[PDB]
Amino acid sequence: VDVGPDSVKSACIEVDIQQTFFDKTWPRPIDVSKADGIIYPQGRTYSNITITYQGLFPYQGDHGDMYVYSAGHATGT
Amino acid sequence: PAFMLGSSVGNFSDGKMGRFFNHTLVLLPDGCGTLLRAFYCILEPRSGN
Amino acid sequence: SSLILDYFSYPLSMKSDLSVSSAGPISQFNYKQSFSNPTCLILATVPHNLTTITKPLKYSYINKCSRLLSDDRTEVPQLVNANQYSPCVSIVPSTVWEDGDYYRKQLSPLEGGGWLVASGSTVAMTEQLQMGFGITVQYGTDTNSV
Amino acid sequence: YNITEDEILEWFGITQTAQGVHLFSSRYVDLYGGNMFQFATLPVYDTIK
Amino acid sequence: SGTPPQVYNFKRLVFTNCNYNLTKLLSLFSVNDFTCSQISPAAIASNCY
Ligand SMILES: *[C@@H]1O[C@H](CO)[C@@H](O[C@@H]2O[C@H](CO)[C@@H](O[C@@H]3O[C@H](CO[C@H]4O[C@H](CO)[C@@H](O)[C@H](O)[C@@H]4O)[C@@H](O)[C@H](O[C@H]4O[C@H](CO)[C@@H](O)[C@H](O)[C@@H]4O)[C@@H]3O)[C@H](O)[C@H]2NC(C)=O)[C@H](O)[C@H]1NC(C)=O
Ligand SMILES: *[C@@H]1O[C@H](CO)[C@@H](O[C@@H]2O[C@H](CO)[C@@H](O[C@@H]3O[C@H](CO)[C@@H](O)[C@H](O)[C@@H]3O)[C@H](O)[C@H]2NC(C)=O)[C@H](O)[C@H]1NC(C)=O
Ligand SMILES: *[C@@H]1O[C@H](CO)[C@@H](O[C@@H]2O[C@H](CO)[C@@H](O)[C@H](O)[C@H]2NC(C)=O)[C@H](O)[C@H]1NC(C)=O
Ligand SMILES: *[C@@H]1O[C@H](CO)[C@@H](O)[C@H](O)[C@H]1NC(C)=O
Repeated sequence: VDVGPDSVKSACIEVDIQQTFFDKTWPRPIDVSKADGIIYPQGRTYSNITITYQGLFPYQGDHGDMYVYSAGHATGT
Repeated sequence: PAFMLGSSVGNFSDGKMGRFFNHTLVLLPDGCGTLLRAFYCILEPRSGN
Repeated sequence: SSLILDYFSYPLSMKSDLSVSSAGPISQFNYKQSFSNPTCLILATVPHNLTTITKPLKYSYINKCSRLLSDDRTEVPQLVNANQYSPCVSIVPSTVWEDGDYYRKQLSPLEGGGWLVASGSTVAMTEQLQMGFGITVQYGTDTNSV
Repeated sequence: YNITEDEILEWFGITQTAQGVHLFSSRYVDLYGGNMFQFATLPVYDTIK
Repeated sequence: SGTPPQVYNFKRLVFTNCNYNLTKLLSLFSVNDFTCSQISPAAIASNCY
């Protein structure tokens, strides 16, 4: 039923690993008093009160799973 | 970022771990992040160079 | 909020295994429900003035699931959980060929290794198909809109 | 999905449950704020590990 | 001890609530063949039977 067209000939381009450049420490903790990316209740919204809830949350001031994208080799254009 | 999700781990054609079997999910941002297309399909590795 | 449904080819034979207290191969290696959710189970038959639905090859199930570890000999039993899938389905075909069919597949060492192994049995049909439906309800998952 | 582009940061969340895979974001309502609002629900068949 | 009877006359020794030790046995055993099933060779003298 699906189409999702198609691709090119069976010949793939090159890939290199140089991950020492990607190894750098950028310290960014997560504050819960600032509420940095925490799940909302799905259908139970409140107003002006403090409420306890059991769900899925991370810890406070954590490090993360740091990755970063970059650009490839080039010369001129 | 573009994500892939499944439930199997295997070694590649060169023995590097990371093969996923059966129906698996891939989501990808494209067009300077305008499109966020996702698809739960069968991936087929190519066998060329 | 929503309904969740599963339909399957359930004959009259293991209808006695349909009990929530029953723990047969259907209720251990094939299918287990969530007791926390109220549900209903219905066994039906194709009317003879109804050709819209079809029939499978035959009924079947898995009478034993077990997992080999990387030492080939430490055996971990696999049991179906509440609306969960043991990987026995991934190696057992949609139609089991015969009673006592043994299927084995390789598992990667980082996932525990070894060979997932399953034994399957089959049940023949009557002149008409008997199938089963399970209906289960959902109160607050999303918009209350069914 | 169609998502517009801006210059403010973005918060994204992914989880799964037996009814489906739930994807939450802020942009859809809280473009200037930030929260987890379920912008996607994949009708998944099996859990992801 | 003694002249051992043959393969159709295997002699049984049962052990319960005692100290078996394959370290004093397999070191004194000139093991030339070793086949087994259902209990790993690291666990033939590790777990409590
Ligand atoms: C990169 O730099 C850009 C600067 O261009 C930053 O964009 C600014 O981000 C701040 C922080 O959110 C914005 O400040 C907010 O302004 C709101 C008013 O916005 C009006 O004007 C815009 C532009 O015309 C309209 O689109 C909008 O609809 C409004 O009419 C205030 O109301 C906000 O205060 C409210 O929200 C905060 C957060 O929830 C609450 O704490 C407050 O109590 C209050 O309820 C807020 O002050 C600012 O408007 C943005 N400017 C622009 C031009 O978009 C990026 O954030 C920055 N990115 C990074 C990563 O640093
Ligand atoms: C980029 O994304 C777009 C949008 O998904 C792709 O364009 C169009 O994609 C749809 C769905 O894949 C195609 O429509 C389908 O066509 C069949 C007929 O074969 C019809 O029966 C379906 O109901 C559906 O409408 C459509 O052909 C396609 N348009 C094209 C190819 O011009 C586009 O292909 C994507 N670009 C890629 C994959 O490079
Ligand atoms: C929201 O909650 C705050 C916090 O209690 C309320 O502010 C209080 O208002 C009363 C009534 O005037 C004062 O006596 C308190 O001193 C206030 N406390 C604080 C910390 O400000 C506020 O009125 C509430 N608003 C609504 C709409 O419910
Ligand atoms: C999943 O893929 C494996 C490939 O090793 C195959 O043996 C198995 O039958 C597949 N199962 C399903 C359910 O597609």
